[PDB]
Amino acid sequence: ATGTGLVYVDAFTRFHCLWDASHPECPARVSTVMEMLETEGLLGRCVQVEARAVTEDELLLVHTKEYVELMKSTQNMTEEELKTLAEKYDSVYLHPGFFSSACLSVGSVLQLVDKVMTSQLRNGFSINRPPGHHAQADKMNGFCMFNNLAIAARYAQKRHRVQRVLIVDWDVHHGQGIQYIFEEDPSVLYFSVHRYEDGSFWPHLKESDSSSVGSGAGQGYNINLPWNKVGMESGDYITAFQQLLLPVAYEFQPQLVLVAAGFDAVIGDPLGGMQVSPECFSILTHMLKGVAQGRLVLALEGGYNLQSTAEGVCASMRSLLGDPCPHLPSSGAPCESALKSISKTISDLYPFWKSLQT
Ligand SMILES: CCN(CC)Cc1ccc2cc(COC(=O)Nc3ccc(C(=O)NO)cc3)ccc2c1
Ligand SMILES: [K+]
Ligand SMILES: [K+]
Ligand SMILES: [Zn+2]
Repeated sequence: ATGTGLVYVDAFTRFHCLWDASHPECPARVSTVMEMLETEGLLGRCVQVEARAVTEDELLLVHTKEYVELMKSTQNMTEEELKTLAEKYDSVYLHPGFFSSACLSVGSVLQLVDKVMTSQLRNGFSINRPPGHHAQADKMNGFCMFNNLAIAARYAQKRHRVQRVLIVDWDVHHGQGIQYIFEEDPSVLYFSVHRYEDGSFWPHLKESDSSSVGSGAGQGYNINLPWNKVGMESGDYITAFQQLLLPVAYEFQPQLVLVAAGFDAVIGDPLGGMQVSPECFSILTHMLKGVAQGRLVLALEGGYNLQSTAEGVCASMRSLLGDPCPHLPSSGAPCESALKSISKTISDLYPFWKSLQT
């Protein structure tokens, strides 16, 4: 009842980029996480939860039937056919086992949602690949086939009857797929902090700026925090949570929190350009446990330095398990650029959240 669930299956290693041996999204990402969780003694403290394959009806909560069928057909394609299809999307590869692994990747999150919503566990972490946060209703994107967390949010609502879900995306990239899926939906609050640099950084979208607040019934329920300088640190992230995310989260009163738990903002990542210590993620995880009765599920997104990502997962897991947060050496104060971004996001979201008004 007070336990932390962990989902991992060997199938998560059974796909890789056939035409580029240097591709950063590779099986070692999850192997190294599991090895470090074990050597740190954290794996044995978790409740191992079985994965399952997502069903078609679960996928259809987010994705179109035509897209699901096309993705299913990739399991029977030749390498040349896989490459031709992958080239129709941005930043994607395909492999004959990609679809099977992607189905287990979604299902791993759903299994944890079941355990957490029924109070059989307190919280949990899926150690899954492929990632999900860029996947869209009818498109692969950014190493993603199916939108793991968007499916999990709608599943929590349909199966477990949850009214409000908060999705917190701390991967260094903007989860535009999640934003698009819930753009008009006030029942799923999406918060993303991400490198932006005025669009210079992938995925180069105007709608990754803080002016994209959602639309229609969803106006105010999409919150982007774009960083416009590299080198952000733990104090920048903690300050963003203290000034912006936590006040809104308590006002929103979510009944489940899902985290797009990428670790490409950790120091040493080859792509992220940030300098966040792995230990920061103990604090950020702790800061999210005070809403939704602690019903908190993390799912792996990006993160490409094998050691940095494994250290970030372990730091998050220590907090899920209830270990006291470490002291961080830095003061917690944000740099000027981070403060500028936080203030601008608050300015854009002020009209929709009493907890931000001054
Ligand atoms: C020899 C020097 N190069 C190494 C090969 C450096 C280099 C740096 C950045 C590159 C960026 C792109 C654009 O494409 C993406 O960045 N894609 C992408 C990345 C991460 C995630 C993710 O983690 N999301 O959460 C999603 C999508 C393409 C090529 C690049 C090459
Ligand atoms: K993000
Ligand atoms: K939304
Ligand atoms: Zn990323």
